[PDB]
Amino acid sequence: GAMNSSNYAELFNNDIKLFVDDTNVYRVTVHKTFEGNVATKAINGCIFTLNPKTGHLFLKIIHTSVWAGQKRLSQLAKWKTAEEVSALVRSLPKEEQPKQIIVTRKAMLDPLEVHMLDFPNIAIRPTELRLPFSAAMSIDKLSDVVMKATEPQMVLFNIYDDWLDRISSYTAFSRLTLLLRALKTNEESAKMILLSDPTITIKSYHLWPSFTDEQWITIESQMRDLILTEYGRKYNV
Amino acid sequence: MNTVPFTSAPIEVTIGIDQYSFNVKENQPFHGIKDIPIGHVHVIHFQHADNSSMRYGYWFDCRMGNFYIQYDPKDGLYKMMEERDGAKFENIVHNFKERQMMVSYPKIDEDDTWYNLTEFVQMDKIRKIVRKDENQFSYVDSSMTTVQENELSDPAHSLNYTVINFKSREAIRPGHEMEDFLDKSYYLNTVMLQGIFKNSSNYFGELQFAFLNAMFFGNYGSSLQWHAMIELICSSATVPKHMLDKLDEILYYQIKTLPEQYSDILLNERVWNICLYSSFQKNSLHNTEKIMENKYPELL
Ligand SMILES: NC(=O)C1CCNCC1
Ligand SMILES: NC(=O)C1CCNCC1
Repeated sequence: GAMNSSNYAELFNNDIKLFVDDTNVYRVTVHKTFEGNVATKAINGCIFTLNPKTGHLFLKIIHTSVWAGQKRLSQLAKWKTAEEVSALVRSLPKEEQPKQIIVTRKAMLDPLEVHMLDFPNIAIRPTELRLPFSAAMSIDKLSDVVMKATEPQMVLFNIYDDWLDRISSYTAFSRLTLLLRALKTNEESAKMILLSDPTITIKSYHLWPSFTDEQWITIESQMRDLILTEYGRKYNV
Repeated sequence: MNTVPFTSAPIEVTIGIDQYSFNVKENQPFHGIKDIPIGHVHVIHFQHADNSSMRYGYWFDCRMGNFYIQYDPKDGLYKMMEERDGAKFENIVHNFKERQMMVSYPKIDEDDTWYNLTEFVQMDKIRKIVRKDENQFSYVDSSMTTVQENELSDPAHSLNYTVINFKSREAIRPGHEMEDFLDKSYYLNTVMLQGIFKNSSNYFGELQFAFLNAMFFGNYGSSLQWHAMIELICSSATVPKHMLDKLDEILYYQIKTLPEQYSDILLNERVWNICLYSSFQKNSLHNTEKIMENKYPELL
């Protein structure tokens, strides 16, 4: 059934499961035409498919050529997502295929279920959690590879860098969702926090800075402050 | 005009014959139903006065044999039986008629309701849905489950309706996932009509039989089947024009006949609002939409 605060530790058991988020698949800019009407122009997108136990991220880049000649792009985007996730599963060795796929938006359930009819033992699940994966494009290196793509492409990342050498996957996921929640509520401030100290760098093979354990505690504290604040700035409290 | 005699009526019971019904008191001198129109299937059905639970009954066609009813005690239920001695049967019926111990099938001359509800229903197809090959008539009751219900448990007592499942490999062509799920024309026309039913008449016959079992016995799996068969047509962009016109007539007479007080349980709000207002065929069911909007506007 649906994934929620009650069954939260199930994300970190050794059974393979993937989150699928489709919020950045179909992206546009909305603009005025010379005639003064409104036109939208599609830009590159991505499917965000994440194994929360290991941090392995399967970033399928969605080139603008996919929408070339199509109608009802918002609906197509969901089926394109399900098509690509299904193709990913079929490409994995049997022992690497997920036993569950959790979709972050309920509208992905039927498209994914239909595309996965061949895999009746893979459970397709919704979630009640409000996960902040839409902010994946605020991660500079992820945004960069999506915008530079000239064709459809899959790029593999570990969204936890080397954190699992020192912390558990429960704690790593908690850090990740905090970072992304902050980036989503006030991207400029969040990014200021993460880079303010120029002596802490991002390794070429990493997505986030090389904080020590103590610096991560400070960083994490500063992100909580941001989120509560904005929650004040927003609601006035 | 044919006759279904009753040996006796030892228990108080409401007896239905097609869309009609009458009450019989415990040990009332009731000996059956005469003047039954030839050319149609019929259903004779029962609700005991003491246990309104388990409506049950028998689908039959008097062209296929001489049938009678007798309350056998073993099982506790009015049972249909065939009399093979045709002279014994004619003699029984004539005596009961002379003594005027039979109710007359009370058809109004102008009235085509039963025809309109059973237009495509054939006994030979009923007997493949309800498997009991040693009888010419078929037993149905409120509790019997469908083959598909059994997949989600006694196979002999099942309703073998054609399984329809919109999220199944039968319904969805590899490579056409989005197309086939959003437009079910392939599944309707190639899988179901060309492949399984062979023609639209057999499709409509099963649809009409499912509705009647839902209405007369409160059979929940039959109601599921009726709605699934409607939804498969309405969710197809490509349907033969004659099928849509006939469907509108079929559904009109079904909705017209449904008891006003059973609409809450026998009509699925989601299917009907989708079919009449969202689907490809939202504009193709004028008679059905008009009677639904005037008889059950709350459901919509
Ligand atoms: N959930 C997983 O991905 C497990 C982690 C441990 N290695 C096998 C795969
Ligand atoms: N296909 C495109 O890139 C645009 C997006 C939707 N509006 C016009 C066509």
